[PDB]
This record gives sequence, structure tokens and C-alpha cells, in this order.
Amino acid sequence: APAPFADFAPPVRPQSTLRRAITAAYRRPETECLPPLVEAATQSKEIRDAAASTARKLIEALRGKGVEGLVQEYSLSSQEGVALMCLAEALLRIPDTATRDALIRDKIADGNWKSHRSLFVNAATWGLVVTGKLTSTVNDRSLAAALTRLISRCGEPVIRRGVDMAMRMMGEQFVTGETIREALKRSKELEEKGFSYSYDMLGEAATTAADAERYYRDYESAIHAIGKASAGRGIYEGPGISIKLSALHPRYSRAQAARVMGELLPRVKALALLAKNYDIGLNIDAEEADRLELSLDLLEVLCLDGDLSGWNGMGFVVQAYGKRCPFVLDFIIDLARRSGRRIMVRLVKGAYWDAEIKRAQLDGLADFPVFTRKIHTDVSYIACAAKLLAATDVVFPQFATHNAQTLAAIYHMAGKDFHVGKYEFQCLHGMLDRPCRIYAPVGTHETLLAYLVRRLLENGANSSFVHRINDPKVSIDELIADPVEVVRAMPVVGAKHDRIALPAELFGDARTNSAGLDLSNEETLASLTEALRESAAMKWTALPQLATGPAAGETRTVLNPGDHRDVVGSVTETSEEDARRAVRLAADAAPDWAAVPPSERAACLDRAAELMQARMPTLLGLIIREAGKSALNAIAEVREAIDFLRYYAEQTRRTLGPGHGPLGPIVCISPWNFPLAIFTGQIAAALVAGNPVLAKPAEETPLIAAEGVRILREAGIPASALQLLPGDGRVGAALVAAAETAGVMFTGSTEVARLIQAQLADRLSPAGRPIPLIAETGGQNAMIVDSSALAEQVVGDVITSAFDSAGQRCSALRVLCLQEDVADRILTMLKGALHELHIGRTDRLSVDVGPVITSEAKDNIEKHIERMRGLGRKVEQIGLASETGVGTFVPPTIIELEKLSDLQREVFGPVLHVIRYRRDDLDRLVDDVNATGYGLTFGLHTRLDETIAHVTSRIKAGNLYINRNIIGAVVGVQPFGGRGLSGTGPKAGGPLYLGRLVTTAPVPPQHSSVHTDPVLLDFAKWLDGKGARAEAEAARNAGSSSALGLDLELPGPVGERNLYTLHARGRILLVPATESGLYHQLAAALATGNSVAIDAASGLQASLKNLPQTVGLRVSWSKDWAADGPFAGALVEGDAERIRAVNKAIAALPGPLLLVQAASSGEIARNPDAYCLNWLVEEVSASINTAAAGGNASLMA
Amino acid sequence: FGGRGLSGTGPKAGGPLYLGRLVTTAPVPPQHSSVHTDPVLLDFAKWLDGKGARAEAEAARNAGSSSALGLDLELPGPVGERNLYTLHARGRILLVPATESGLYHQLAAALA
Amino acid sequence: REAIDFLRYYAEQTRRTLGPGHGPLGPIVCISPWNFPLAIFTGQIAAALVAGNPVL
Ligand SMILES: Cc1cc2c(cc1C)N([C@H]1CN[C@H](C(=O)O)S1)c1c([nH]c(=O)[nH]c1=O)N2C[C@H](O)[C@H](O)[C@H](O)COP(=O)(O)OP(=O)(O)OC[C@H]1O[C@@H](n2cnc3c(N)ncnc32)[C@H](O)[C@@H]1O
Ligand SMILES: NC(=O)c1ccc[n+]([C@@H]2O[C@H](COP(=O)([O-])OP(=O)(O)OC[C@H]3O[C@@H](n4cnc5c(N)ncnc54)[C@H](O)[C@@H]3O)[C@@H](O)[C@H]2O)c1
Repeated sequence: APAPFADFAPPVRPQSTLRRAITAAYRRPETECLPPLVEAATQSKEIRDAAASTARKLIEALRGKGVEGLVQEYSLSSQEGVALMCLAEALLRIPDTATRDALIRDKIADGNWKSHRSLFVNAATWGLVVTGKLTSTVNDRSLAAALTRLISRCGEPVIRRGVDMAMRMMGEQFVTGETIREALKRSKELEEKGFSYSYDMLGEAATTAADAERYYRDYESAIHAIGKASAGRGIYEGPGISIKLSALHPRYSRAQAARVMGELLPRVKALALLAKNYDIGLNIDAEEADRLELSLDLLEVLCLDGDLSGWNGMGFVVQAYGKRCPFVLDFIIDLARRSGRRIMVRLVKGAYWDAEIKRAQLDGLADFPVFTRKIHTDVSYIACAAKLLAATDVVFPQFATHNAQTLAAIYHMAGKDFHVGKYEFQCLHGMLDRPCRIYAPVGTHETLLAYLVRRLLENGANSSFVHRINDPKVSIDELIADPVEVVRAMPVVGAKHDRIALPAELFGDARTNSAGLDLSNEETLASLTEALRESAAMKWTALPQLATGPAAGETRTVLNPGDHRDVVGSVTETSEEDARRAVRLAADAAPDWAAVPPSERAACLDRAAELMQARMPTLLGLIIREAGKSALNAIAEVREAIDFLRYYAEQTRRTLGPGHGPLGPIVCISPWNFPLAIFTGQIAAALVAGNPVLAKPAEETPLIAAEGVRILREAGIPASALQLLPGDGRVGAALVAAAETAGVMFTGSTEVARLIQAQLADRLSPAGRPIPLIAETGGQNAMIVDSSALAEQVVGDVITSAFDSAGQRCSALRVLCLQEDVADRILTMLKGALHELHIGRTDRLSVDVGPVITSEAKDNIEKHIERMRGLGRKVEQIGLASETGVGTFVPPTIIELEKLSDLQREVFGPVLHVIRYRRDDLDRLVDDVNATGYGLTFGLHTRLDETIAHVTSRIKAGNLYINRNIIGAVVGVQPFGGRGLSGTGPKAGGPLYLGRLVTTAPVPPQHSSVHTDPVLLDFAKWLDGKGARAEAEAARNAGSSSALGLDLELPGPVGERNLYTLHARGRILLVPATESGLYHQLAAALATGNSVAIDAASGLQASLKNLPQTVGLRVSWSKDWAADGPFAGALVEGDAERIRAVNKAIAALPGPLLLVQAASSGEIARNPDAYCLNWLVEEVSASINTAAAGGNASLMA
Repeated sequence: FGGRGLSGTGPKAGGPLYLGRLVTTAPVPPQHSSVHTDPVLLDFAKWLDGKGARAEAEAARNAGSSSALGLDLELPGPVGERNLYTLHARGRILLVPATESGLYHQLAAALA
Repeated sequence: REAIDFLRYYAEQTRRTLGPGHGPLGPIVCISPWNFPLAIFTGQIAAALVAGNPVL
């Protein structure tokens, strides 16, 4: 077998001194980066005065010199203007110019535009054009009303003017031309006036091999057309081309560096050879920060390649908003000297700022790779311009900026001696005597959208020059302010922006965010390689760790699921006798652990979090080898464990006091698929709530569990409070059945949860109440995609959601639902993206999908696939390398289904099912998704507000995701947990969790609602009318205490809105004994928005005579509980023997595990909280990607 | 300004629905739309699809979309005041149909 | 003030909405109370007139 991690992430080439200086600057503090840039950008008083004069002259000229004319002419509102341009866009899709005009005159202008994909799919873009503001989603009902109104008011003439305006903008303003031939023809004019051109064919972010081939042949054909037109003018006076490397390979990333050098580089070389033959410029555009250093490896190989010698047209963009910018320039200038090629360097400020802030926050990295104050980028730009102007003999500087102040400072910096070829300026199409190159987009209306939104966002940001030059409140004096001197006079030079949170500070004072690792950073990969190798040399063990000490037992090895030859460690498993002994020991330790004050227990959790953060690299290595995870997923799992510890610590400090007594010994049974995070989360919550814990890890992953217990014990948790019992489900069953077990936390399959519930149904606590079970189980998770979604975004989110971790996430996408009109195109792209995944042993950074956990899991998954294939369903699978034979692998698989009912149970593997639906059947489809009985995660890709409102109001799932993937819920941000067959609740990583692990629940932070259920109020009035005054008052009190209607936004990363809401659970089974008991149960259920089914065997029908219709609509009587489900909960009244018998009957009900609450008649009389309203509402988490339209509205401020 | 029940017929004076009552075909008032769809309307449309009443099901879906039920606006006014305007269900509508298709169209309108 | 506001509001609402397909009813009888003898008088009449109806 190959040595573990011997080939984890070797760099493409040895890192030179100059390359290492780039990497070292990646994320340094802004206060460190700025002072040297200030020093380099300083110019003399005489030059600064001359620059301000020149900048003033430029600005006065710009202010002394379209859609707004149309809006003014027809007195359109904003929404009418947007709707009119969406209509014109649609009308221009009709090719035959006479056919379009007939549709306008005879059909459209007569109002019936609806009868002739939403019209408003691209309205966010036209919103930007009309209003200057970006909205993430489209209010399509508002736009439809506006379009009806404006046509009914103004008729054919306004439509004609709209069409002619959209024609001019999309064919002449957004682009230089629709095809390279058209763009070249239109360039003759300004070329005669001294301008030059760089053409951009508008490809980026290839998803499939076919996409990358299409962009390649677009670039190749453009080079021919440009070179033919250039006709020997050369690289300075003649036109050139700009390319994006992300267009040329579907896996352009550091993780796939070997494929990039082997497959992408030859393509760039072939394009460069063609540009050399015509002697035109070929420029590599700069993209995301994590592609910068990868692109340098391509630049270096190309500049050293003798086949390209004799040609100085190779160009490369560097972004001044980047902290590495000066060091990148030092590297390029030295490469120019070594190679003897005069590299064309386009200096830009940077186009991806919002995305870089969001990415660094999501990844929990030390700092940003870009500046956070706009004035810092301006100083960086000027400093880097001074560096470039000092090297014009070896590089050709190209100053790409529209900012008149930046231009004037550089113009005077460059001095009086100028010749064509020394340097040039550049500008974007559609926005002194020095040459000026126009960056010219070329493409059809369809292909233009991503670039166009990015462009229009920059122009609309309050800090941007284009927005300020057009703002009449901004004086010229403000516009010509020297950024260098403004920064130099600041109190702390280079301070971070006050309103942008470092990743560590996302949650402010609540808790410290967990820190991740940058797998694009070569220093990180080099140190992580050594730590991973060292972790594979360790002799990992898992032992039964009882309060008294380690116990003996049957010992066996733990094998790497990706290669059974790799022994990871050894586990000693627990005998059923020792399991029962551990519970007795935990029972005897319970009072001492309960007596540790809650603040000290929380301090132990924070200490364990610090220890896990420090040990992350070693922990990664164990998770990769024991559980078959990739390094990316292992990082996220360790972060989740750290977040659980810190989140439950903070929730404890906010809530727990002397009256919230522990339950007693808690049995925590955890799954193999998150063998550290869910393991840690369950144990941490139970411990910090004051309960001693019996930890039973999954049989497949005991080593990381044992290491998590060692860390918790090292942090201060006493051995009597946390005992580790490795073994199989028989150990789990022995623990559950133990007499002193006071509660069970289970995460695993629904079937096993059902077996645990059955065992607990016979049981009562010493107080005669049911034993609490928190059971978080499977999901049959769906995603619905409509024809307004962006295919490229969808495919990326689908590939991640279905096949990350080999589909072994509870949240994994199982069923993709595609609107019929776009299904073929998305399926084609999805299959193409499937075939770009690398499957193998996960100790290589290049591996995307690892093994499934066992051969039994493999056999079960492959049996499902073959059944589908035998039924004739289309099955797409990628081929597995022969190396996978030594482990247990299932290839990522796509299966096309006819109906949603083709699926029986959850298939816990990398198997995506695809169904198609007609748009008018969307509501029926949501019904069919709900009808599986599951309710865990759900995704929706759409830009249309009406569709969002419809789907999110009708779907029944615990975790909703809009325009993003459906995996990787973040503790305290997307509290995680479903309903129905997916779980009992409360949600892990949410504010109701700890209250389930104490005998009296505390009031969670922010847990309240000003809304009162109206049926509850109707019931309390009815009670008053019947004379039941005490119960009527109790009902009103329940109405006020209920938190139904709570609606919160949770702190998190920029570019995302994370919502948390409390809803009704559904239909609650009521099993009353007395009339007053029934009234209290009904009040509790109605106050939390639920309907009820009342046990008809109680004989209390006469107690509810003549109910108001509003209350009767919610009440049903049940003689056969199993026939009237599924229920979402149960309330029971009776003595201990009655509660036990009812609990057994409820456990036998088919379907979901019901959260049961029981009370005696006397407790109902004595205790207004006899039934806890916290457990009668349902938590829903919704995470909305608000950057999905292409940028961040809030960050534009 | 204007009320319901014994207080008047509506539409409100000084409001955006007023002029539409004085023409034979009412226009779409400014800002008059809603992204919400009544769930019972949706159930009715599905029922219509199930019995093959395709044109009525189409009409029901279009009523569901064009309904402004759930509109919720803040109107411009003086500082120190928040002035809200919302559209709710009216109550129980008396339906006097003559034909089955007429009944389905009336029910769709009321449920939407 | 209210009479002035009715006039200007219904004028603006007309500019935002009314087109050739929004035909008038015909003669409208406007019956007004004594407690707002200018404002409600004007509001009813202005709305009927601007919608294209002659008023009694
Ligand atoms: C003129 C020009 C600009 C760019 C390119 C070519 C030319 C000729 N390159 C293009 C190719 N790919 C880009 C694309 O969208 O597909 S357009 C280019 C650019 N940017 C890249 O990252 N890679 C490239 O290959 N070009 C865009 C350029 O980076 C910039 O976005 C705009 O030109 C605007 O800059 P400006 O100097 O003319 O305007 P200013 O307003 O003075 O500055 C705006 C910039 O300031 C930065 N910024 C904003 N807010 C900030 C905060 N809070 N902190 C730190 N920096 C901030 C941003 O960079 C913003 O763009
Ligand atoms: N909703 C969630 O949060 C969530 C999270 C992760 C995984 N899951 C689900 O976990 C399942 C896959 O993981 P798994 O293979 O570990 O599930 P599993 O049900 O096979 O085993 C989970 C745990 O239960 C133990 N166990 C088995 N039988 C037992 C019994 N009779 N009594 C007591 N304990 C018993 C096992 O030893 C193991 O520790 C999937 O179905 C997944 O959907 C759910």
C-alpha cells in the first residue's frame, strides 16, 4: 500500500524565494500591509498639486457631458421600467423582425402578453440598469402588475420604444458586438481616433468538459479574426484578446493542480502559439484570490517555453485590492527578466470583493486576502503603479482604472517622456495623449449576464468612482482627494473596516468562531502534509473508559474504508456487563457532577474547544483515515465539534440556574458519518446541562470518539462524568435498557431509533414521567429547480449536495426535481460535471469523493442501483479506478425516475435521483415531497418571489435552503434537525436543545412571541361561556406564553440571510383522563397553533359540546389512533400505570417518533407548565443565499 | 378612508382602488400585487385538474396569481408616524351561479 | 386641505392608471353630506370626473 499522505498535496514546482514571499503575504493584517504601500505611493507636493489640477479638469469634463429618458417620457415607475425592459428582452428573442412586430401590434399591445419561463427571469439585471440597486430575487407579481398597467395605459408606442432601447443596450452598450466579426467592424471608428482593443469572449467557470471545449474554440476563432484584422499592427498598436482560465477547464483549482498543469496548460499554450503567429496580445484575466498563485505556475511555464519565444504579447492581470499584489509584481518582473519577455501587466483594482469577504468568513480563516477599506485599494494601486513604472524596460504596464484621481496621479508619476509601448491606460467598454485600450465584451444577450451584473454592481456601489461622479452631493474636491495623504493622516494606518467582521468575530461577544484552514495556501498544505503523515504514525486506540478505569474486552483492528490494508488503530469493545456497570457508576456520580456550577461546566466545554482547535491537524488525519473523509470535510467536521462546544457553553451561561435540574445519566449514541461532530455535540450538551454521560460511538468509528473523550477529560470533565463504551448496537441496547438511564440522545437510522423508542416505552423515570429521547434520523431530501434558476449554480450545488462525503450526510440531496422546460439542459450539464469527480482514498487533496463506510453499506447501495437499472431507469455512473478495489467504493450515480414514488427508503450513499415536473404541477410536487413522511433538508433554486413564497409556505422540512447547497448546516446559524420521520427535535445547535436535558426547561435566549393564536382565543372565550373560568384563564396564559410566531434572523456571514422561526407542529394526539385535563391539553395544543385528535376512549365527548366553528375545525375524535395519524406529538394525562400503557400504544403507532408529554391530573392542577409549550412548536431554519444574483447589495454600502 | 359592514361598500376614498369602481374595466392600481397565493385556492386548482376541468383549473391558478390578497405596504407620510395599508379577505361571499363552469370560476375568484 | 389633496391624489392616480380600455360608466350622481361639505363633495366629484364620467 502507498504510504499514508505521502502524496497529499505536493506543489506544482519548488517554491522560489519570490514565490514564498507571495504566499507569506496572503492574509497578513491590514495594518501590516498598508504602511509600505503608503511609503511607495508618496509623491512630491508639486506632483500632488499637478495631479489634483489634472483630476479636476477630467472630472469637470465628465460632468459636462437613455433608460432614464424612456422612464421620464412615459412617467414610468421603477417597476414599470424594469418590466418593460424584461418584455423587450423577450421580444428580441424572436428572430424574424417582421414576426416580432406582428406579435407586438396584434397580441402584445392588446394586453394579452401573458399568453405569449417567466418573462422576468433576468429582472435583477434590469433592476440594476433602471434603479442602480440590486435585488437578489425578483418580485414577479409586482412586475406582472406593472407590465399590465403600463401596456394598458400607453399601448404599442411604449413597447416599441422599449424594444429599440433594449436593442441598443444589449447589442451596442453592454457589448461591443454580438460576434467577434461584428465587434471588429464597430472598432474601426475609435481605432482611427487612437484607441486600441482587448476583446473578451465572455466565457468563464466551465462546468463540464464540453463547456471548456466550447470556450476554447470560441477563443481560438476569435484569435484568428482578431489576428486577421490586426494585420501586422503588433501587440501595442493592434488589438488583443483576454481569456479567463476558469473557462478552459472545469476543475481549475489548487486541489486539482496536476490536472490543471496536464490538461489546461497545453490549451493555453496552443492559444498563445496562435496569438504569437499573428503577433497580438493574449491576456490572462485575474479571478478569485484562491486561483492567483495557481495561475502564476501557468504563467511561468508559458514564459519559459521556447516554442513561444520571440513574442511579447503574453499578458497577466494583478489585482491591487489583494494583499499579495506587490509581491506578485516582484515575481512577474523577475520572470520577465529571466525569460527575456516583456510581460504585459494589467493593473486593476479587483472585481470580486464581495465574494472574497463572504468566502473568508465561511471558511473561518485568519483574515481576508483583500483590503476591507476602499481607500486601501487606492493606495495599493498607486504604490503598485510606481513599482511598474520603474520597470518599463522589462514589463509593459497597463493601468486599467476609470477613477480620474488614480489616472491623474499615475499620469504625473509617469513623467513627461513617453513613447507608444512604454505603458498604456485601459478602460471597460461602456463606462493628455496617452494610449487607451478598450476591454470589449463580445457575445449574445444570453452569454452576457454574469459579467454584466458584476459590472453594474461596481458602478452602483456608493464608494465607486462612477457612482460618486454622478452623485451631485459629491463635490469635485471630494473626488480629487489624495487617498495616500488621507490614509497617512488616519489615527491607525490600515485599520480594518469598522463594519466588516473578521471570520473569528462573526458572532461578536456570544462566542469565538471556529477557525478553518486554507487548502489553497502552500505553507498550510506543507505543514498539514507533515501533521497528517505524523498522525498516521500514531498507535490510535479506543478502550472502554469507565469511571474506575479502562476495562478489558474483545480487541480488533480498525481499518481504513478506502484501503483495508491500512490499519488505523485498535478498539477494545465493551461487554454488556460493563455497559450496565457504567450506568450504575454514572448514577452514583450524578449528584457530584450536577453540583459543578453551570458556568464551570461551560468553562470545561470552552477549554475542550481550545484543545480541539489546537489539535485540528492531527484530528483531520484520524478522521480522513478512520471515516474515509476528504480533508475539506474533515476540517468542517472539526470546526463543527468546536462550534458545538462553544455554542452549548454560551447557551448554558445564558440560561441554566439552580432550578433547572439534570435528568441523570444520559446515553449518547452517535453515528459513524459525523464521528466527531455529532459525537461531541450530543455529549457536550448533556454534560453541560449537568448530566453524566455514557458515550456509545458507532462501531465503525471508535478511535476519533476515544480521542474526543480524551480531549474532554483533559479539559477537566471527570472520568465519572464521561464514560466511553465502544461496541455495536448490543452495547447501545444494554445502555438504553439500564435501570438508571434517564434520557437517550440518538442520531442514526429511523429503524434503530424506533427500536430505542420501543425499549423506552416500557419505562418511567422515578417521578413517573417518560424517559426523554432526542432522535435525529434520516431524510429523503429534495431540491426543486425552476426555469429561472442559473444552471451553472444549480449543478455546482447539486454535485456538492448529493456526492460530498459519498452522499453519507443526513442532509444529502436524494431527489432533484427539474422543471420540464430546463430538465434536459441541466441533466446534460449535471452528467458532465459528474464525470469530473475524482474518487479514491482520501489522503490526497485531489480526491473529491471517498469510500462508503463498509462493504455492507456498499452492497446495500449497489443493490438499490441494480434494482433501478433492472426497472429500466436511466443510470449514469462514473468509472472507478482499479486502485479502489482495496477499499469499499460506490461510484457517484445519477438515476432518472418517472415518479417520486419510485423511491422506497433512504439510500445512504452517492446516489442522486432525478425527476421532472410541469410548472403547473409544482403544488402537487410539493405535496408528493411532503408525502414521503420525511422532513429534514430541502432546497429551492429560483429567482421568483412568488415561487419562493409558495414553495416555502407549503414544504414541511426543518432546514430550508434557497439558491445554495443543502448541506453543512452551521451551529447557531442553521440550527439543524427535521420533523416527521426525520426527527423528534429539538434542533441540535439551536436554542431549545439544552432545555430537553433538564427536568425544568429554562427560557431560551430571544424565545418569545407577541402573537396569540386566534383559535386559542376562541377556545378561551368558549371556556368562559361554559363557566370554566380557571381553565379559560389558563388558556389565555398559554396563549401568551407560547412562542409560536417567533421569527428571528441569526448572525452569520455576509451574503446570506439565516432565519429561524417557530411554527405549529401539526396534529397533536391528546389522551386525557378528566374534563379539566382535556381543557388544559387543548389550550396547550391550540396556543401553539396545532390541531388535535382526542382519544374517544376517554369518554369526554360531552365536555366539548357546541364548540365555535374555528375551534371545531381543529378538533377531531379518534377511536383508532393509528388510522388518524401521522401525529406530531402527544399529551397524556393519568397515573403512572396509565401513562406507561398509553406510552406503549403511542410507540406502536406507525410512522414518526412522537415526542410525548405526560402529567397526572394533580400535576395539571398544581403546575401551569405541566405541559411544556417548547415541545409543541416546530423549529424551522431557512438559509437564503442573497449573493446568488451575482453580488451583495448590503456590502455595496 | 373607509370601512366595512354597516360603514360602507368601499372601496376606500383617497385610496388606490377608488377610481377603478368608476370605470367599466378596472385598471391595476399602483403597487397592487402580492407574492402570496391562497393555499385553499391551490387545493381547489389541484382538484379541478383531477377531474379534467383544465380551463377552470387554469383560470383558478391565474386568479391565485393575480389576487392582491396579502399586500402589505407602508405609505409615504410625515415623520414620527408609520402608515400601513394591507389587503385582507373580505369574509363570506354569496355565490349565485347558473352553470357548473360558472360556479368553478366564481369559487376560484373567491378562494383566490 | 383635504379637498385639495383629493383633487391632486385622484389626478395622480389617473396619470398612473387610466388608458383607452378603461371606459367610463356614464352620468354619475354624487350625493354629499353636510359635515364635510367641501372635502367629501369635492372628492366624490373629482373621482367621477377624472374617470371620464359627467357628474350630477
Ligand atoms: C478598466 C478595466 C477593469 C478590469 C479589467 C480590465 C479593464 C480594462 N479586467 C476585467 C476582466 N475581468 C473582469 C470581469 O468582471 O470579468 S473586468 C479585470 C478587472 N478586475 C479583476 O478582478 N480582474 C480582471 O481581469 N477589472 C475590474 C476592476 O478590477 C474594477 O473592478 C473596476 O475597474 C472598478 O475600478 P475603478 O478603479 O475604475 O473604480 P474605483 O471606483 O476607483 O474603484 C472600485 C474598486 O475598489 C475596490 N473596493 C471597493 N470597495 C472596497 C473595500 N471596501 N475595500 C477594499 N477595496 C474596495 C474594488 O476593487 C472596486 O472594484
Ligand atoms: N438527522 C440527523 O441529524 C442525522 C445525522 C447524521 C446521520 N443521520 C442518519 O444516520 C444514519 C447512518 O448512520 P449509522 O449507520 O451510524 O446509523 P445506525 O442507525 O445504523 O447506527 C447509529 C447508532 O446506533 C447504534 N445502534 C444500532 N442498533 C442499536 C440498538 N438496537 N440499540 C441501541 N443502539 C443501536 C449503533 O451502534 C450506532 O452507534 C442515516 O440514516 C442518517 O440519515 C441523521
